[PDB]
Amino acid sequence: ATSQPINFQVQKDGSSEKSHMDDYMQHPGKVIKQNNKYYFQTVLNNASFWKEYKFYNANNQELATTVVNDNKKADTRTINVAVEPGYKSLTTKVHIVVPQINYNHRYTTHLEFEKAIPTLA
Repeated sequence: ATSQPINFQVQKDGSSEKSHMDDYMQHPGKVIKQNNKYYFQTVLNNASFWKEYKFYNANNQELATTVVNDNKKADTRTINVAVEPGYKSLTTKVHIVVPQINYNHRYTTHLEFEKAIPTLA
């Protein structure tokens, strides 16, 4: 596999304002290529809060996600999101539930990469 870091920012639906969700993913992320498949690998923090997450490309196709590291002690989850070179953003739809703080909401957010997913190797 070949990999490199990638900067990204989660923005509110319909605005350039940073979404609160930006704080709940680790920065930077990573692009990895293995056997002709590319992934955006990202770490969800406070993983227990994330009841659902779905990622879509700019053609509104849902992208496969795979959990690769579930760190229960740290309450983080590392996932690989299937991408292709040239993707500039992902629509990221979440359902966040935190019963202890009376919180249960769905959000659509716009995850903007600093540059398009690169070709690697």
